[PDB]
Amino acid sequence: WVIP
Amino acid sequence: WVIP
Amino acid sequence: SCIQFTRHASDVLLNLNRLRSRDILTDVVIVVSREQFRAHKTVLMACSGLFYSIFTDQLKCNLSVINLDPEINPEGFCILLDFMYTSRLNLREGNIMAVMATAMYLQMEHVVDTCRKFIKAS
Amino acid sequence: SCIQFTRHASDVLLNLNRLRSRDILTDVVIVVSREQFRAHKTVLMACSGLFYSIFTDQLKCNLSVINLDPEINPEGFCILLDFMYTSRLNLREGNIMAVMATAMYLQMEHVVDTCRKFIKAS
Ligand SMILES: O=C1Cc2cc(Nc3cc(Cl)ncc3Cl)ccc2N1
Ligand SMILES: O=C1Cc2cc(Nc3cc(Cl)ncc3Cl)ccc2N1
Ligand SMILES: [Cl-]
Ligand SMILES: [Cl-]
Repeated sequence: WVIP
Repeated sequence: WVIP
Repeated sequence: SCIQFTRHASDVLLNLNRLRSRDILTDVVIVVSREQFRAHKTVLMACSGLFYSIFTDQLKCNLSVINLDPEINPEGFCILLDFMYTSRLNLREGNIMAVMATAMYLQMEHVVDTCRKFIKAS
Repeated sequence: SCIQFTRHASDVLLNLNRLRSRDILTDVVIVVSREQFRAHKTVLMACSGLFYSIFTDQLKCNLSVINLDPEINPEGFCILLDFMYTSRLNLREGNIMAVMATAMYLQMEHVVDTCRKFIKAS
């Protein structure tokens, strides 16, 4: 999971 | 396009 | 010896989401309490262990309406349906419990994992 | 303020390809000369300007069989259908001309672009  |  | 187009999967999902927003080729309504959500059975199956099981069933595969368990919160479902079609999860303090419970019911293991991580941190 | 799961789109496409290999929820047969290819209309639309146009048509959207132009080569189509469901293109010296012609007909602009680049290099 990432910060888009 | 890439070499997978 | 194939070549690969890096953005292909993302572009496919983006177009499937555009078809969903315009209600094109949607073939099922998911009922969550008083709320109705139109979707593509194949996308639901590709994202959820629960929908995978439902739509591979020789009788349920032909249903145009699926009613979820009355404990399922419509907002939690909506957030998860958006994630299915975009890869983006609107996880907030006020919705995390309903999102985790809905993801556990829908069998969306990666969403369950991030919810457990975010809850543990707080 | 969403979070994003990097592998989600790829995982969705992988599961859609698994449904295709097992002939699950396929809703159309594409006929190319004597050859038949089963697929999901939504995936075809998401990948091809031609299928997008066909399945948004109020009459054609309901057809279970679509016959392609007799000039279309079944192998070129097969390579492109595999690319639609995997992001991988089996581009070879012996098939590049048939793949480019089929991609131009199907309106798959990124495949057309790489074919033009590979031809120019040789
Ligand atoms: O967390 C999850 C997400 C998920 C998706 C699917 N859907 C498929 C799985 C296979 Cl192997 N082939 C085809 C499909 Cl559509 C099943 C279980 C789960 N669990
Ligand atoms: O090279 C290409 C690939 C492609 C895909 C689609 N399919 C869509 C486009 C839009 Cl805007 N919304 C929804 C869909 Cl399914 C149309 C044209 C082209 N050209
Ligand atoms: Cl997931
Ligand atoms: Cl393309």
